[PDB]
Amino acid sequence: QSALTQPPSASGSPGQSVTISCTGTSSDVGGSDSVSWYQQHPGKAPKLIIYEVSQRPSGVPNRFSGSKSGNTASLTVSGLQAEDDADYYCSSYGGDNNLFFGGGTKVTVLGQPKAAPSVTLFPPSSEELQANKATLVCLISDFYPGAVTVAWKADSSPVKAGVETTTPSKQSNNKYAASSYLSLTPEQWKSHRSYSCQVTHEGSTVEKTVAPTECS
Amino acid sequence: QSALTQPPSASGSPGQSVTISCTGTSSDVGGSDSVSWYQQHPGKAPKLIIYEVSQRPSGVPNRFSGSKSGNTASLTVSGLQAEDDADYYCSSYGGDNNLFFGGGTKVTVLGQPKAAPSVTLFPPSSEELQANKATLVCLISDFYPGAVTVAWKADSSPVKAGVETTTPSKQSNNKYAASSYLSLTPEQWKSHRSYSCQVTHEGSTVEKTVAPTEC
Ligand SMILES: CC(=O)c1ccn(S(=O)(=O)c2ccccc2)c1
Repeated sequence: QSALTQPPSASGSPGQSVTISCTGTSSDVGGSDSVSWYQQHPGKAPKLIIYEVSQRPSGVPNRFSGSKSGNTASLTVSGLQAEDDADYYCSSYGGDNNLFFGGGTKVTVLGQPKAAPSVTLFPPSSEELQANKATLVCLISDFYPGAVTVAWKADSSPVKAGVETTTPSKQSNNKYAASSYLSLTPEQWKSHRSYSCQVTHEGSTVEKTVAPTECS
Repeated sequence: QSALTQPPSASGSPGQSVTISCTGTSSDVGGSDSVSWYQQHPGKAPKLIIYEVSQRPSGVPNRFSGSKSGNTASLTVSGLQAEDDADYYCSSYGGDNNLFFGGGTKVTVLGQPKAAPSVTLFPPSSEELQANKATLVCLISDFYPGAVTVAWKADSSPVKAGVETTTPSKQSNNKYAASSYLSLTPEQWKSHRSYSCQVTHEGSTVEKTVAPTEC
């Protein structure tokens, strides 16, 4: 994980407000007035937009404001404009391990209607199992905005290793698709009660589960 | 407001060294030892590789070394590996709570090894078939460089409708992955002897075939 917790994505339409949060502990976010926020347009240098929870550097419009309540800092962007479409990171001093960062929130300025993802979960194919592979694929299509977070479970347990998710890409219908794949051994696949794919889009999570069958 | 100065690009072959510079002013880079370097893979959070000019955080290999002379910080990456191919940003605090960032250097690791796609074709899931859907997925992973073409067959005949292929994306092994998905009805899927996914990469084609289940 990242050391501070940010929600992976947030969205608004032009001229609306968005608040994104940054959660730590009493020793980092809640121990001082040291929260910073940074804005990054993809493939461009990031920029500091807030320091000391609330302070705007020269040239940052007052549409951006920062606040904090105990262990959670918040950035509010009022009057969303096209240029506000970017990734936002927070940071806190932690005293003991110096500077701690969140994992970034992708903020989308809605360019089209919101669309919830179609999630399909494929158990291992016969051919790959005869090749000693039990890779599962979680197909995620037809969503907007193009920001999705994928988690896998082995039974109820988070599974960390063997997960890859493709960078969502705009398809012919102008909505996004991605696939997540989990590279299991046939042993792992057959020996568990189930595997699940959990897909989070626009602050809402969808889950699909598959289990081994006698046949294919 | 002003960026720190980085060259837009640099490069090295595997095992070689690259050195990249970050030029500020006497009031930022030249004014204290608060220079940081970050590594960023496109579409991912950055990783801190150096803080306070020279210091590697936990888990950053000793291949990454940071120095400063006057107003210019330098990062040297030695024994270059595919994973080092990335954008590198420098930062420096100045006066008045200012934080300055470089424009970023894209470091290319030259001559990365060609890799043929692993192709896995999945017939419709039980769940989607119960929901009156028969989408097939052709998973395409572990290929390099990141350009593939995908054609589908229904029995031996070209499929001209219903195909989406995602734009290849670099995964954590530094090789490309994509999925092709064919949106069939349960009727289309069951009315054919098989469906085939043909993946073309660097003039070479891999074909996989699936058929309605007998279970
Ligand atoms: C984990 C870590 O150290 C992080 C996370 C965000 N940032 S940054 O906002 O200074 C940034 C630096 C370089 C490129 C993009 C953003 C640093």
